Amino acid sequence: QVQLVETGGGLVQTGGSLRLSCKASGRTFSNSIMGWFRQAPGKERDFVAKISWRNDYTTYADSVKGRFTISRDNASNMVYLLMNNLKPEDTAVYYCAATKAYNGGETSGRGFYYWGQGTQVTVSS
Amino acid sequence: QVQLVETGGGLVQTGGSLRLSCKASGRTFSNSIMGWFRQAPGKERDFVAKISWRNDYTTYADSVKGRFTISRDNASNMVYLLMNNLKPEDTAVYYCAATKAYNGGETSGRGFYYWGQGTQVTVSS
Amino acid sequence: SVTVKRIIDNTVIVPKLPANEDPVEYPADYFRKSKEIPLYINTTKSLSDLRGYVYQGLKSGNVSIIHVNSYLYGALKDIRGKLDKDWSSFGINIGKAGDTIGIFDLVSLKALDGVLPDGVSDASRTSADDKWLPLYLLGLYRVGRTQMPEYRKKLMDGLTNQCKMINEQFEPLVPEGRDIFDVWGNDSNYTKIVAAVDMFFHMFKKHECASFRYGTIVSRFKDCAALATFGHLCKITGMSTEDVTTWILNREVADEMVQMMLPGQEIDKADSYMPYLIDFGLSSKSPYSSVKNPAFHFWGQLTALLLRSTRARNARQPDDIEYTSLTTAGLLYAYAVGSSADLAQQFCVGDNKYTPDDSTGGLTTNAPPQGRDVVEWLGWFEDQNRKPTPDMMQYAKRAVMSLQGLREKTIGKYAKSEFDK
Amino acid sequence: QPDDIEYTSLTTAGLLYAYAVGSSADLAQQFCVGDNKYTPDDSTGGLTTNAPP
Amino acid sequence: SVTVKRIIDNTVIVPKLPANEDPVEYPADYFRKSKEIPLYINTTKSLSDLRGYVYQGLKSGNVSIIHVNSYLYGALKDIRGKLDKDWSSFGINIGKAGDTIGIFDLVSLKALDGVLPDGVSDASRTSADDKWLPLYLLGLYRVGRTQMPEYRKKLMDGLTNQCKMINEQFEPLVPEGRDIFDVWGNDSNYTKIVAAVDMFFHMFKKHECASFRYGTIVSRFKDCAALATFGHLCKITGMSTEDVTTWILNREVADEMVQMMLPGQEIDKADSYMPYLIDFGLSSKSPYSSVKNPAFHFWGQLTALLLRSTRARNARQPDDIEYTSLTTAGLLYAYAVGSSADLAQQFCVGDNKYTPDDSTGGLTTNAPPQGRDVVEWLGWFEDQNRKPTPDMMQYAKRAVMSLQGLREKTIGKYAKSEFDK
RNA sequence: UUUUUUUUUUUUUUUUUUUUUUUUUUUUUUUUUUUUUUUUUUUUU
Repeated sequence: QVQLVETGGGLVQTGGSLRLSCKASGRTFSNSIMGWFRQAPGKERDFVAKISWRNDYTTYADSVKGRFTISRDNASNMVYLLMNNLKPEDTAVYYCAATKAYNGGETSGRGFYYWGQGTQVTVSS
Repeated sequence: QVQLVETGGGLVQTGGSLRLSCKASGRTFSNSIMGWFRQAPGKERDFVAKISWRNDYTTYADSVKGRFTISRDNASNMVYLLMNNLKPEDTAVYYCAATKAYNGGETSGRGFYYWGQGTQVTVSS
Repeated sequence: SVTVKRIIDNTVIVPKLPANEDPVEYPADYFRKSKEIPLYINTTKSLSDLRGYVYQGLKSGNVSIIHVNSYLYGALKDIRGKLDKDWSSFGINIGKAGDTIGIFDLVSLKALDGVLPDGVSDASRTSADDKWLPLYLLGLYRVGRTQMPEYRKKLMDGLTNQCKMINEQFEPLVPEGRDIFDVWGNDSNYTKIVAAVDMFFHMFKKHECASFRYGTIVSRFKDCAALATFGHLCKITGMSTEDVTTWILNREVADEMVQMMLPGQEIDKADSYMPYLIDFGLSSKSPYSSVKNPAFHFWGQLTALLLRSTRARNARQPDDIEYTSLTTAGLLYAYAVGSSADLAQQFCVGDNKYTPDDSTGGLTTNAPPQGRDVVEWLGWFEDQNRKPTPDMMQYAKRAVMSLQGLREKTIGKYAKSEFDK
Repeated sequence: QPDDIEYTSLTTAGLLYAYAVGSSADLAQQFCVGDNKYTPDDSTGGLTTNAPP
Repeated sequence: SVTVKRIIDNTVIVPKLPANEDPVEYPADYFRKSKEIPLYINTTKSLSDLRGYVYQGLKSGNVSIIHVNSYLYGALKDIRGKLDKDWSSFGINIGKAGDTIGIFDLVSLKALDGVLPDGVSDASRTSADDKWLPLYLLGLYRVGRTQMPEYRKKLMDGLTNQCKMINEQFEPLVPEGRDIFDVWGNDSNYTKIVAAVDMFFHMFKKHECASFRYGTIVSRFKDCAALATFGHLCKITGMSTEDVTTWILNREVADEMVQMMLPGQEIDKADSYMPYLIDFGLSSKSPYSSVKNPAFHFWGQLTALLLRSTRARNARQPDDIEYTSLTTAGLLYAYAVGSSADLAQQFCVGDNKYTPDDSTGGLTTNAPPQGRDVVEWLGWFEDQNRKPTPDMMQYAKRAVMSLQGLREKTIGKYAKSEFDK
């Protein structure tokens, strides 16, 4: 089936940076919105960034605006999240999400039919 | 009588460079994706580089990005793999791969109907 | 089966359809039950009695099928043929090497029991009638199976063959006679007779009574239409049965192909009980019919028509199938066989062959594949976003245009109505 | 044709459904010989958007 | 045969088709068995009796084929000829140098054993009736072969040739008589007789009774149409048999072409037993028929039609062949022959000939080859992406358009409906 | 004057279907509705 693979997490210090890569395979995502979510254990799964197929329109959560940079390459079938200026609050498990074709990608998790197992990101002092 | 003939392998020191040639013959590879794989001793064959027929779109393995330059010549029906800045990790048996027309080429080996006998590449200190 | 619910109130709904079993019976699933097929027949009356029995029974409207079967046994009973090789089918050795077998060595004669008709017997009917009276009775199995009145020129050609047997032969049936023998195909013993006739003379094609096959030939592969369109497609294209099996791109056509290619039914054996699995009562529902294999009949027949088939024009368009997907499949297959003619030199004089040129480095991409590989044509078809190119629809148009005299409910009128506009 | 129904909306719904089934032939290889199946190409990245699903 | 799998679950499938033997029998394979062909005939009844038997039996519908064979032997036995050189075929020295042989030297006379009456005796019939009765009986074979109102077209010439022998001749048969002598096609001894007549008069041409071979000429090369299309192609194209052989670009046409050209059937001998392999019972299935060589027939005939042949437009379109590939291979061939006129000066006056100019250095690309070599035209056709150029299809249109009165199921209507539009 | 589908009893809704079936295909054989031979302006003292 279609699956999304997240790589590039790890444990870093405050102020460092990580580069999450997501490989989407199994179908075509030409008209599909890509995105990233995260979940802290014991807390809700939340939204961080999303990028549409229309002109690569980027939508960020206020908790990461100016610090994260989401991008996508359709010829490579990948979507990256560049995590600059990390904080301990950014400690979570990050999941790659890809909505179905011509469908919206909302902050609540609406749409976003496909999900990845996730990659761990820990930020300490 | 379609076949791929690989030449150019050998034994070199660490940091040296080799050039691998692949003569493809028997049919027409105009709409075919060409590639290279390598078989480590005691390990299954792995992906290193593939060059498509659509604008020579190249895909590399993470183990060789920045070191190998794959190219092709349709007028000469040749496929080259330039191996600069070698490592002992690169010591393996390199095979040339070819794909049926308009058929995809995947890093795991899916597609790629045609293979060669291969050449030996040994890199020492 | 997957859970379905209505989004407005999360109410669960279970969509289900009225089911239809219609199980299919294979010939091999019969001989593992009974190691022989019985033929019920009545052996009390004599030959010379039954001759006039069915003669005067033919002249009038009244006639007993028990009389025509019990007469056919006596008329065709003392006929023989020596085998050139062993004959066996479905674990039944009906002959062996230089044996001289008869027509009814294929079935085990049993006895029919009950009341017999009086039968208004006639005398003065000599033995030369038995030269053609079976050929008559046999041929009316064919004539009675066609419902188009114009098509019953078969009765006229039966009159031609019998008129060849005896110069002064004349139809012993009223113009109402077309009502008489139609029910003859309903007596299982009669079908077990004609099937034994054609199955017999199919091995002995040199015998002087081979003309008796007239009328019984419609018993071979009766209710086996799709299996014939498979060979028709394997003949029009020119590709081996496996290569044509690879071009099956629909799920239903694949399931029906597996259903047809069950590997225990002797569909490749020359002289077997399989082609007569309907008259011999081996099967009540055939596995090789265009009724249980509609998508394959429509698919292969349309693909054949697009490749300039003269047989495919009048094939019937089955109901309740995916006409759209099947037509796109037959369109791609047909355009692939038409484009890739695959011309290659075959004979040489000075041992100089066409040597191709590989130095063509201009890269002529976005061009159709060079051969007939399913793998390449599927990818080329994916470059066109799985929508037929204008050269494909124009190819189909040029093949279905100038198609005249198209009957309704045929695939010829379907392709003509689909591609000629 | 039944009376007193929403001919317009029903015709548009059936139009989109019929155009979806007609466009998406969903052709897929079913049998293979030398164990060579159609492997689609995922390196198509020219962004062929604005095309039906 | 190669393994085929259903990729949904790695299940194995074996596509197989109902085979059909229909083997091919060659003439030389007959004479290695028996070194002579027997003719069964009855020599008991005298000649003048049989002349009335057949005459009054002709006036009515009843007439015995044994009577017309036994008669024809009497009416033709006295005729003999003398050879200019030796005559032998399949190792049967029927004559040598200046031997005076008879029409029945070609066969060996045996006796037919059976019961047979006198039917009707007739006197007053003179020996002059022996001058036309054989010609009539033999012509009735040719008339009996065809089946349509041109039956009468050949019959009326069967009459026209008799007023030459006796001005007051009139057909001694009824209008119903069209059913009478068709039967005669199935008597082996009759076919052997007519085959002996045509094989005889084919050597002694412009002998006063050579008018007899009218009606028996349809026996020479009966069931041998494909090789006639080979000669027709070698005549329409103007090339040699080998050069034409090289232009076969289809595997089926290659198999059939090797099937026809077996080196031991005397297919090039002037006067041989081969042309009569059907009626002389030498072969029950002919190797050179448009039924066992359909692809070569359709190819070699369509190519001739595109080259503006008149014989081709009425040739019949065989069933279950590769129509598309064969049409492309015929279009390339016909276009190569039509473009490569290959005009060359044949005579010179002041010993001055056309001297070509080799000082032309323009890079002429896509210019078709200069000759009719398959090796070059396959490369040029490869440059065209194996698709017929618009000048090719236009050429075919110019060749098939303005064709009028094309009978259905013929290659004329096929080429017109395929190219003209 | 009323009125206002030349709508409607009620069910109903392929001028579908016993079942089987699917070239208004086929005995075989063959397939220029070619040919005796000459011959070829429905030319000419």
